[PDB]
Amino acid sequence: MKQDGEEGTEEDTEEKCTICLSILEEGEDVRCLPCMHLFHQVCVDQWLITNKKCPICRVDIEAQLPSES
Ligand SMILES: [Zn+2]
Ligand SMILES: [Zn+2]
Repeated sequence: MKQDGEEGTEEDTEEKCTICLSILEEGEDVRCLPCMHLFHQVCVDQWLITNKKCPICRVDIEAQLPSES
């Protein structure tokens, strides 16, 4: 069908899925975690269920870090 790529500077914060190792295209309801990383909403919503630790940073995020309601 179609493909896309990247354009910008990216150090180590917001680039591609790393929980699953895939991509994050804009337009979907993705999620950002405060552990300087973002992944598919489902991916975080599973990695915090079956696990409890930042995929890259490996510090236990414990959840409830950012405000929720
Ligand atoms: Zn993912
Ligand atoms: Zn992180």
